[PDB]
Amino acid sequence: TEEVKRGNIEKNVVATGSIESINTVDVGAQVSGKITKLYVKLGQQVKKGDLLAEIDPATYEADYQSAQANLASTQEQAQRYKLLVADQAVSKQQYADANAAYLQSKAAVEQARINLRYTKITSPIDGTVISTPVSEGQTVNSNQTTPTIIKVADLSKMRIKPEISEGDITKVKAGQDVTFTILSDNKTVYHAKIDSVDPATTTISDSAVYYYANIIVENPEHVLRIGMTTENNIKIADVQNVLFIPNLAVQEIGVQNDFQTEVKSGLTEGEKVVIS
Amino acid sequence: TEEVKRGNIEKNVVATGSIESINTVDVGAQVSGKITKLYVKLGQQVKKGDLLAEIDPATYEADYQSAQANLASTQEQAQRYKLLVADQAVSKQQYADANAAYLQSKAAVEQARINLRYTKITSPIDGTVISTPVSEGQTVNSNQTTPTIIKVADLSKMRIKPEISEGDITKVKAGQDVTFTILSDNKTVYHAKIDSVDPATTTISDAVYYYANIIVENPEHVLRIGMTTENNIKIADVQNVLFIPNLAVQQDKYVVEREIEIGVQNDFQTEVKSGLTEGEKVVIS
Amino acid sequence: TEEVKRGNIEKNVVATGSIESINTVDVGAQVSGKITKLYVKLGQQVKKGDLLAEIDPATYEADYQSAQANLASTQEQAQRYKLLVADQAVSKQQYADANAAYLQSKAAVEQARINLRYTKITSPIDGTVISTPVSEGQTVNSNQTTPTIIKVADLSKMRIKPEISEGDITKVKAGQDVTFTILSDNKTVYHAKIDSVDPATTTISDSAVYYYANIIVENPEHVLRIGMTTENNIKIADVQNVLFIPNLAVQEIGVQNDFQTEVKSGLTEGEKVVIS
Amino acid sequence: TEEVKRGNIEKNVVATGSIESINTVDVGAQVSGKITKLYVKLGQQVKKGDLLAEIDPATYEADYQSAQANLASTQEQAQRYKLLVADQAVSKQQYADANAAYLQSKAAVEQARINLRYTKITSPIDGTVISTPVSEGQTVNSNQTTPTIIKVADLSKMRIKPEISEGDITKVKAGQDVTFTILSDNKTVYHAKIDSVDPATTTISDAVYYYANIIVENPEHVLRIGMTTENNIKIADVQNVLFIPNLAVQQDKYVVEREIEIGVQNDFQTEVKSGLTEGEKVVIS
Amino acid sequence: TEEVKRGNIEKNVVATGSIESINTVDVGAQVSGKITKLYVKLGQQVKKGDLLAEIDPATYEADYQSAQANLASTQEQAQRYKLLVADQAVSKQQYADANAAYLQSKAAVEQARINLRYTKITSPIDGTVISTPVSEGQTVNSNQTTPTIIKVADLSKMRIKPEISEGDITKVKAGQDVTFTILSDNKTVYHAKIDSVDPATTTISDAVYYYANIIVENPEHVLRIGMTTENNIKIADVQNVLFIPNLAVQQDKYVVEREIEIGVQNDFQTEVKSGLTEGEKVVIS
Amino acid sequence: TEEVKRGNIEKNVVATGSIESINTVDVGAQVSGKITKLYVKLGQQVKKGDLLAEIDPATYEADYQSAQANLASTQEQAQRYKLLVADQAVSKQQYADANAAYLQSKAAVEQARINLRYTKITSPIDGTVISTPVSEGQTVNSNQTTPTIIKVADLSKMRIKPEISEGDITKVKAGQDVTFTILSDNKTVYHAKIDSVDPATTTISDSAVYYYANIIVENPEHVLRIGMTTENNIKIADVQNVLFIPNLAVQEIGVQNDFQTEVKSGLTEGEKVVIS
Repeated sequence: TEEVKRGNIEKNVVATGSIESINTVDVGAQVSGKITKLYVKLGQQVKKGDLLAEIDPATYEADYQSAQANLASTQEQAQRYKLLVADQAVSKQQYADANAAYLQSKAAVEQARINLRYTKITSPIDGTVISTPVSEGQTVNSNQTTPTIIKVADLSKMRIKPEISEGDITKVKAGQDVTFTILSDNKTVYHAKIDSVDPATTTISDSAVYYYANIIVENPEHVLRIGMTTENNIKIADVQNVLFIPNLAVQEIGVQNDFQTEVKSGLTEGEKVVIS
Repeated sequence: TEEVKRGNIEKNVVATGSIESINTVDVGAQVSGKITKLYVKLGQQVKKGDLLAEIDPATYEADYQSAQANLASTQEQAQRYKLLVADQAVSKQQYADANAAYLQSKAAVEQARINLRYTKITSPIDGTVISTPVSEGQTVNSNQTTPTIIKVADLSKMRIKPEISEGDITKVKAGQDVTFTILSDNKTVYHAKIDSVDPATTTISDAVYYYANIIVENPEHVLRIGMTTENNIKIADVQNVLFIPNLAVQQDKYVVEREIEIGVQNDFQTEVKSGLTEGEKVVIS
Repeated sequence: TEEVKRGNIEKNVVATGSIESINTVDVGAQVSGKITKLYVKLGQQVKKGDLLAEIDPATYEADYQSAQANLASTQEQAQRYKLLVADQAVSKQQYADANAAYLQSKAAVEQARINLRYTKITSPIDGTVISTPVSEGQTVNSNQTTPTIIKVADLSKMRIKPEISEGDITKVKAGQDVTFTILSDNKTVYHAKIDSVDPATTTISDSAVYYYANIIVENPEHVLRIGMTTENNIKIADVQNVLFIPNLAVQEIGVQNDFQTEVKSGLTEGEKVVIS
Repeated sequence: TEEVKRGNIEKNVVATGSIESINTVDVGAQVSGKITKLYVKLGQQVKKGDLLAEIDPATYEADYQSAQANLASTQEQAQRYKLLVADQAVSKQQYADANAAYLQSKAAVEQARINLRYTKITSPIDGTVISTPVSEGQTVNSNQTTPTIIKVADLSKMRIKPEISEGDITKVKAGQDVTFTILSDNKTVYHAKIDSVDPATTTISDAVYYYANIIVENPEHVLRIGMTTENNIKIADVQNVLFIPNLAVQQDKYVVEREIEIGVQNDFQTEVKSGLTEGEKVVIS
Repeated sequence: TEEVKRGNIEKNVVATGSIESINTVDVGAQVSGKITKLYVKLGQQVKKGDLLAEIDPATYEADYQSAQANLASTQEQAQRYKLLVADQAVSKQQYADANAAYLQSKAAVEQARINLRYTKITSPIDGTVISTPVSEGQTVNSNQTTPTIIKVADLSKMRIKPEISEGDITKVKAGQDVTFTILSDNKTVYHAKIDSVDPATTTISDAVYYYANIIVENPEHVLRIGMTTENNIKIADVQNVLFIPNLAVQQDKYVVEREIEIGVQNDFQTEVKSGLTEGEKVVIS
Repeated sequence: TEEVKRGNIEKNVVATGSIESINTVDVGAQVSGKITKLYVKLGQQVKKGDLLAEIDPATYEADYQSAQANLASTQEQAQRYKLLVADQAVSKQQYADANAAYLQSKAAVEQARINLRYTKITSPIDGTVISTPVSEGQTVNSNQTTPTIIKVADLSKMRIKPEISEGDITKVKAGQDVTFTILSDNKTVYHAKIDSVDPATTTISDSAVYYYANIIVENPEHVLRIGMTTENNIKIADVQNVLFIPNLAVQEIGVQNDFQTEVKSGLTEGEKVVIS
């Protein structure tokens, strides 16, 4: 039920997208020691650096006392020899060692002040709380296994990850128009564009070889989510306006797709089919 | 095979809930060294901070002696120079170092006093004892793998985790009325509401699912915790529009006729949009 | 071949018990360093704290010399200034520092004396030796992986663990009479009582959901053992003395069991069946 | 089809024995650092403590120099004040500190001398070399994973481990006569006795089994170690009662007749209790 | 069915190539502590040493203050005693210790300056960014598990890894002409040469295979890296001897006749040794 | 088609050999810290100790400065008191402490000189490079997981590992003549002898029980390789010259092999068969 010409070729490829958030981060600090006060739940919206947080801060407060006293000393000291030499009382060598003990005891102050700034947790981006692995009583411990402790990420702006593959990868470039949809609200179709390839076999990012090729786009509302899978198709050609042979020239010039080719050379219209 | 005056549907979805306790925590300390005295058996009711607990406290008592002597010294010292300068005997610089040794030896006292407060265990909430992995003779050790040592949690108030999924997730919101029940006492049905979604694929909390927790108070023992439940969740309720027992079945198209508009159904007992008035030519079979 | 009344209902449930010892502990110390002398085998009866034991004690003896000399010093010292001031010879500040070096050198003595008490092993209960993972030549090492080194536990008093399940758990309470038996001596049947539930899905203690419910009881002789599995049944009801309808009232009032119900309301006797 | 005067049964059980060496040990030291000289190849006969061995000893020789100088000092010192006071020159308090520095610097000498004695390897028993996991160039390292480095064990005297099981375990005791054989030399049969049970499910030492070891001297090479054996174990022996080739087969009940009493059999050649006298009407088929 | 004058064969073998980049490296430093500023996204072209990078540098700046003061001191000091002795004021032994404190405090300055140079990341080659495992908030930590943190490598010049195997390995040497192609652009065929064997079972680099790498310049993006290729490798080429389309098929024996001598074939189009002259009685079918 | 006598029995056993190199070693040092310069590729021939190597040597050069200055000091010092006492100027106790600081500062010199000798890598045998796991940029790190970093071994002299088994192990001794071949060049057959058993179930070296029994032999050229598998057969008997009954004496005296026995007692020749 077909004949000649037009210009509606759409070549497409299709793979299936695992969808994602644009960023996304796990958080637990260089400290050890059990925790005390936990500030969030499930899926809170959180703006920058917040309160999460807090391992018991106890011995770090200790070490603050100890380096702030031994700083009050050296401070008074070289503040006093800051007024000798300025007469010419004692030396220019007794100044070097009063400054040394000062600077050294200020350093060692900003140090254990840091290890207190550790004990306080902070969210590394304004975002939303995915996970909360970790609990008010929880005797965490670092050393060599960072813990994480809160997971959080950004869900306006999401980005989908089309497990595309080894064959069709000489094509799929950037900026190709794509459409895709879910599995959750079939009457929709989302369009976007394709935004970047990888150049990385998605084993190699984070038998059976895929090459992601991310597409981003803003989720307003909270509609989408994150684990989700999508079905997606990606125009790898578009000639508006040449010549179309509903398929079979089988038992010249391309390309064929899907089974519905495409006349370039020469020719022109008017013509035939195959039947049968 | 007519109307329903105007009528009343329940769309529901259903998934299967792994049930849970509201909170729940594992406990074992920053210390190492073997233990000595263990205070609970599973399924003890425990109120706050209690006695669990206790790794052998031996070398931590040592370090208490050693920092409390070296504190008795500096305390006497700068308590003595606290009465010089207040004459004007010795200086204002020999005070700085008597205070330094004091503060420093008080600090290092609160430190090893802390590492004794570690050795003593405490329960991070008033609750009940799930597990007791760990035993009177047991030569535990921290460093880099925290142990836990007691698990304990709260079982009045429980919360169930309906492994719901990728399809139906555009719906299920919060505050939806839900009912569910177990596998253990079939003549029951518990109602509750739905209390929160996640926004998190339940791999990503802790084949694609998205939990959506529902809480509610367990009085008595009754429920438990490992349990699974079967649960169904009203994703619509129109009290009072028009009901076509299903088929006008398809660019959807709808036999007797006219055509209609549509939606929605469930379990296969579709709903009208115009339609259609009352009585009409009812379409079957 | 049946009619009315009585009072022999036994509802029962049944699951299969993995049997156990009441306690049970693994043992290897905070030390490192290879071992030397090992005192037990296979399944010895052992009473408290014994000799197991002993990593090579060598450098810990070293550190005993070193802190016991530096203690002989301070001891002589402040024993000598314990007799000044008691005249009024030297000061009250030279006493503080002689006591300090004393206390400090006694502390540091009880410390490396402890690290020698480590090197000696001890059994944390009068019991019996399950396992002996670990051998006269064996270059063990702690740090962050405790070793264990002997396993030992108590086998008078055993306790069985009936993998019971998600359905029948609204019933099975405590104090229910139970019977169970093995797989090794079929002409027996052991009775006991049920002694505690858990409230813990036996994944959660130490697809497919079970809830243990321990039952203890004394193994005299050594007959039972430990790995064993048992088959067990647990009276979750007993009405002595109401009304019994050999089953089928199918195509009122309960409960039914197994297929052999149970008349409450109203009624009385004399009556029928089903046939057919 | 009569009696057996009085007769002689063997009940047996049978399981399959994984065979073993009596002892057996893995060896690699508290040290780190690469190695240098390796003294054995597998299947060397070795007698006690030998030369294995040797991680590069380099920095441990360093720490020997450094603690042996600082010992030469304190030795000369308090050897000198060992001749004051014995006049009455200098004090009784300057002796305390010369002794302290002495003892302390002898201690710290026996310490780094020890960490040299580590660097040298030694075989924890006179025996034979199973394995040699570890090589002349091999940059080993301890800390928290002890290495092993040579495995060695004793192969005169071996001991076989009959994966026996949950049923038959109420029987099999110690001192039962056993026979077993391999898979490698079928015309043999080795007898021994059974020497110990366990009381330990062979998951729990190191589908339910309970080992029950049997030892015996391997002279020559002959046996080996990975081997499996097939073994059978007399759990009864009545020399001299009455034997009914099996069936009176069932509340057990026993055809010709009369009835009997019973037990026991094996492999299906049952035994009488009364019974039954001599000759009788033999029941078959 | 005759001769080939003298004729021209291609034996080939074939295996399937996993393709690769020439180099390729993972990068994350000796430091610990969380990060702060991250400079790249995957698939950035990067030239040498760049900005990646940066764990929070905080306490390393601290230790810079502390060792640069204690250096200002000793510098002034021995700069002052650099002008004694050059009179002859104080000694030649008070110089030794002023130099010692100097050198020692310069050393400990280059040390903590180093641990700041750590905190800054750098790309170990001019190349392109594969991976970016690691994120602006990410609380990394070293010690004993190096992290990596960026992966990057070189994609002009790629090299393909033909999982070739245990049989054909006595052949395939180096410098053999090869052709191969993908799975993604079938109208192509890439030729190259073979550039090296391994001598290493490709389990042992990083069912038995032996890689045998072939390199060649990827200009443009075109290829990629995960890819598989299908590749065939001329293990013989006699231009110009005699060709018997196969069968004289067997102590091998060769119908029409006479007999021949033989080899070799492929895919089943065998070759003569005498044979046989021209024309002859061609054997079929 | 057979009769009596001779002396061509060959009993043989057969198993399949995984072949190997005689030695073989993995190499990466006690250091940490990233690397810098890497000297080899794929399969280089390398003679002893070479250049491989080199983690960035930076802070180890630091610690060389620091202990070589503090050595220049003590060296000058006790070189100066080496000329007192030799008059009789200052004491015999001030010498002890000048020597102490000297020896101690020489020790501490050979120490950080060692930690520089670490940073330089060296091949633990003249051989060939199997593997090169590890790369110019590679931020390696030891502590508790040695890295390895180059793998290298010897491929003249190879040694094959005949997964032989639990049955036939009462036989296979040493010095038995063996032949074997590959899978890669069928027209060959290599002979060798058998050179050692193990006494070790090849799980136990480095359901289903094998016992290796190595055979070595020189690979000249580079022909063999290493991953390879071989098929091998091993004469466990050879009587040249007794009496041979093509098999079946079935429905005396052995042994039988394969199905082609072997007359000892008594007898003599001339005789029969089985047919049928």
